Amino acid sequence: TIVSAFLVPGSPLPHLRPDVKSWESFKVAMQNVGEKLRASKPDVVLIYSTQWFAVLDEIWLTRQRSLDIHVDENWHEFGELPYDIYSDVDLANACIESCRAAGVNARGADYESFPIDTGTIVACNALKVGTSDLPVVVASNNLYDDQAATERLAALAVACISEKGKRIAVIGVGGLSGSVFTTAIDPAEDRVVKAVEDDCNKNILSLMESGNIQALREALKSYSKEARAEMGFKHFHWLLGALDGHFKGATVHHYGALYGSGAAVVEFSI
Amino acid sequence: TIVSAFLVPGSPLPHLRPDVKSWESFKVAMQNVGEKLRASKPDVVLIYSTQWFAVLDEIWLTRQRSLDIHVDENWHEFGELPYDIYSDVDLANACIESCRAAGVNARGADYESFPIDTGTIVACNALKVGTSDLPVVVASNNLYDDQAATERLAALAVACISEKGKRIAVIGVGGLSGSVFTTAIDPAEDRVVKAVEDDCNKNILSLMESGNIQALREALKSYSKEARAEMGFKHFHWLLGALDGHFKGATVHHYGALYGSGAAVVEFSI
Amino acid sequence: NGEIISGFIAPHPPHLVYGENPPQNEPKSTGGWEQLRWAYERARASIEELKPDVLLVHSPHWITSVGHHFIGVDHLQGRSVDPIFPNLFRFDYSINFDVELSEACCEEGRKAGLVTKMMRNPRFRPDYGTITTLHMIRPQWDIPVVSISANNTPYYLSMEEGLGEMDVLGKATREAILKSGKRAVLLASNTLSHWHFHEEPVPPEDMSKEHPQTKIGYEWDMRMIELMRQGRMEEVFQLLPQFIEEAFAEVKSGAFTWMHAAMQYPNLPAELHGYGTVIGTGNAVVEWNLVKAGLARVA
Amino acid sequence: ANGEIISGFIAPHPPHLVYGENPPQNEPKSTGGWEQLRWAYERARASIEELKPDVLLVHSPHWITSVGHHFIGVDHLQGRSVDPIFPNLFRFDYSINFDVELSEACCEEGRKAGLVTKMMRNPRFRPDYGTITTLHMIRPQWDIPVVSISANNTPYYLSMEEGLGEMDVLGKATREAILKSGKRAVLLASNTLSHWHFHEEPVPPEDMSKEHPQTKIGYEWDMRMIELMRQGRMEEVFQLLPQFIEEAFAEVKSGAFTWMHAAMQYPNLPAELHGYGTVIGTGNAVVEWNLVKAGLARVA
Ligand SMILES: Nc1ccccc1O
Ligand SMILES: Nc1ccccc1O
Ligand SMILES: [Zn+2]
Ligand SMILES: [Zn+2]
Repeated sequence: TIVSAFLVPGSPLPHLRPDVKSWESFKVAMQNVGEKLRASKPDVVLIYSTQWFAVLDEIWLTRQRSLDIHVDENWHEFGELPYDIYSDVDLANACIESCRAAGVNARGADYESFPIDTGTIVACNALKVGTSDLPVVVASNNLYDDQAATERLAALAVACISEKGKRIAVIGVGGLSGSVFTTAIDPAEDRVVKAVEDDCNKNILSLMESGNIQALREALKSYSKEARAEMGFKHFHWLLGALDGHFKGATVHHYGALYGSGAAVVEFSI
Repeated sequence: TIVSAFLVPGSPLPHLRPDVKSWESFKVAMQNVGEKLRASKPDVVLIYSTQWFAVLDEIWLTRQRSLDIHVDENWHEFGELPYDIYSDVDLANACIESCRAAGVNARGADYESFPIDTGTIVACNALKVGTSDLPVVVASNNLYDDQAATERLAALAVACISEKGKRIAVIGVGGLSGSVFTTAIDPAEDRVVKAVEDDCNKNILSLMESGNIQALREALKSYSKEARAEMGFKHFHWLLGALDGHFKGATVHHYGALYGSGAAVVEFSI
Repeated sequence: NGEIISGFIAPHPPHLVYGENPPQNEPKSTGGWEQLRWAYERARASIEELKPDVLLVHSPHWITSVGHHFIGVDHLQGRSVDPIFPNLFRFDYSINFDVELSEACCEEGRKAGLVTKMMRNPRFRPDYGTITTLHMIRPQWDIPVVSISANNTPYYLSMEEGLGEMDVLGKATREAILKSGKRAVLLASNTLSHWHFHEEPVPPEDMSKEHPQTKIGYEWDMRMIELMRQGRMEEVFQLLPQFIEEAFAEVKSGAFTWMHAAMQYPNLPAELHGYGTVIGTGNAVVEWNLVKAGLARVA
Repeated sequence: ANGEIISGFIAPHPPHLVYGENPPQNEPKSTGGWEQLRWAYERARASIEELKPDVLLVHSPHWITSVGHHFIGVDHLQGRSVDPIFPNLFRFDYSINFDVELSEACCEEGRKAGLVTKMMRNPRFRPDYGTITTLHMIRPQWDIPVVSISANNTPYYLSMEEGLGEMDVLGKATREAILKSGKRAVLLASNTLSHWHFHEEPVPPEDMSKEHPQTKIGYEWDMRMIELMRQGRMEEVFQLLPQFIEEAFAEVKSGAFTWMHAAMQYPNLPAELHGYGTVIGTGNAVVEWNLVKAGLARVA
């Protein structure tokens, strides 16, 4: 029922500044995985971005068609990102009622000018997803939800949508290493900050392509702290949850740096 | 076990102004019931007065010796009421613990200058109870407690105290019809206000005299509202709850008017 | 010739004294009810600038059957222990009363048809409610006090008739003030929404556990306070009965009507010094300053 | 070069205050709520009417920047600001006029002092919900030019003492730009005190009987710091800030408070508390340091 699974970065630098070849590699990889994502004929896309925060209830996007123009709070000097995201209102509401039954306070978000995060916008624009025929269901990042709770939320949303006979493609939007530059640098000098995180990033990616779940969990007890992972790597835990803790392997389309951050476009084999 | 049961008025008029023949009658009747109360050879006197209010927890007087002087808030122009009341601390605390076990929030009151009501004071002074050889256990009048709840409190206290092998003499302190005069009057013209009130008092008193428990309950359905009885006649439900709703009969030692209210001194045949 | 300089709604929760920890009060707190204590700090500042010659207070905790009573002794002293909150209030008081204004207040009430009595017993204990209001308005205890009881006509007879009797007591209280030559401040010692908690929080000053008891109670409080700030007092008195029935307001005692009747029902905008909750009951400190409104002379 | 800071305020930005006021710019409608805090802001609104400022400068924690400190540099922005946590209470349509000349000045004074600074020149940028709430509660006529400063994330990225040190430099640079500007400025720290909050929202959100402090420790910390500010013992306040921020999860860790006090040259005069209330358990106090009343600034 889950037919595809991808991990893409949430930075807007690859879509706002594609003249910098270093950052242009992510756009192409992201464009490429969308073709593979669309090749699996999914009926809906399950998205979880790290940039959409929830503090009280668990929020699910429920606006039929969310058409607007977003300007990043940090990268406002590179332009804007127009979007036209269509959501599955029936499926999203079914996920809101599925959480409630499991003791998870949830509610929808259907308002004009609702602040959709940059990560969900660039993933929808680059993968050509969230359209009339291929809509999305987006879950927020509750800050009081830990790695283990995020797997349960992904597991719950997949079971719920799987029982309606729909084919699901799941995307986790977020980066890898989190240390970033705090000064204006020339884009050609970009590279992941510390070497520890670079090797850590290279090591955890390596275990994903090998399909070694047992070894992956051992590496996940230090990776988040060691590599200073973005949001405690909760966006990869979201993916894990929807795959029932197991995948045969993965294909890293590109791994590189984004203003000191470690990013990667990975595709999983089910 | 219960050994004696009395109902006495809480007015200070019989004790502050005993030069008025009409009001001295209650004083001598109250002095006579103390003689009969001491003839029952009780080990403790259980008292509930209508003028000691409680609004949160039920309060039990736990001050070993309460020695003070009190000036009535209404009859301050007739004198002061000095008192020396010794309470059974162990028994009072046992009732606090017994109440907590039945889900009745309860606590004690052991403070110097604590305000004891005029009714508990005049009942202890006229009946010569609350001394070192005859201690008292006083329960407050919670205003959120109803007639039914007041009978349960008395049974709770009578059960708790009887388990420690103490003979109990129980007193309820309060009046009958509660319509006072609201102007200054000649005491020699004191009478019960409305004849309907006068008749109800005489009727509820005659049902006691003959021990017709079934007719008394029937009368109690309407007595408080028709006679505007003091404090919903709750102080009489204190006596009923302490005797388990049964007594053989009663002696009315005096009935009359106290500034328009109906009041009686009643000994109960157990 | 005399005049009323300011009228205040001055609630009497013993918790405010408990939180303040004055020398007169035996038990000590760690804090508590700070927003209501800051409300009274602003009220105290007006009292320092108003410089009144006498404070008059009507309290609901001195209930009398036969008429309206007025303390008529030189001075009273002793200890006041709250019967409901003795863990927070055990105050050693020493109060000086304006005997002459009390006698005049009693004389003018009798003249108007009310039943009145003077309290001359020197061992009388002034009520805890009157002591609380006076300490929160002037904790120096250097201004003569006139203490009036709350006649129970409002709960024993009718309720609009009982409040009518309070209207007469206020008019008579102004007659005595005008012939006294003193600058007076009235203090209506009343709470608003009186639905309260049935249980007390273990650390009583745990403000985590302090909130309005009901939604309708707070809503009725906010409606009446906003009306007082806009100066619509005529509409406030038309809604008083419904407010008293639906929110169980402690203004049913009569001090509110007594104070406004002696100010000749001003439609001047009131000033809210602050609002807070005490075991769920609504308490506002509110002032009608006739001096700053140019209807009574300055100090 | 005749300019000066006339007042400083702790202006919290809980969106429930705007919800409860039911102004025409907000789409949701309420039946009231948070009246004590709205009356607190009514007193601050009166101060502003007599202060007659030329510019309002806000520092908000809901505009987080990783590369230095940003300043809004477009003359005017219009849009709908929907709170992402409370979209049922806040859906505000804003029309703000910014003081670009003075924002540019503060940016140039922050680079000279050694901070990383940027100017926001994008004209489709949406100002944060917190900046709009603090501005509407302080001046709902929207007739005073605004300087909008972002909250650099060094306090949550590096050390809490290092990040607060950068806010001290930022404040020192703001004062430098103000004095040269010739204008009469009012600083607004859009910060909450205790930020421990309710994990669930009351069914009718404005049911004020479900409103209370979330923790006993947070209320106590909030009451300790407000009393110190009312006595003018600001030195002790800033000595305890790290403990207050850790024990009460204070929202003054964003840096607006430290920026505002650094720009006022850390004054030790008594602050006037306009009022305090809770908003879903968080402690919010409206505090003002009126320097015109202190005699350190000229009257209008
Ligand atoms: N007497 C009193 C006590 C607590 C709260 C409110 C009150 O009026
Ligand atoms: N942002 C916010 C929202 C509610 C209460 C307090 C707050 O600081
Ligand atoms: Zn009261
Ligand atoms: Zn905030």
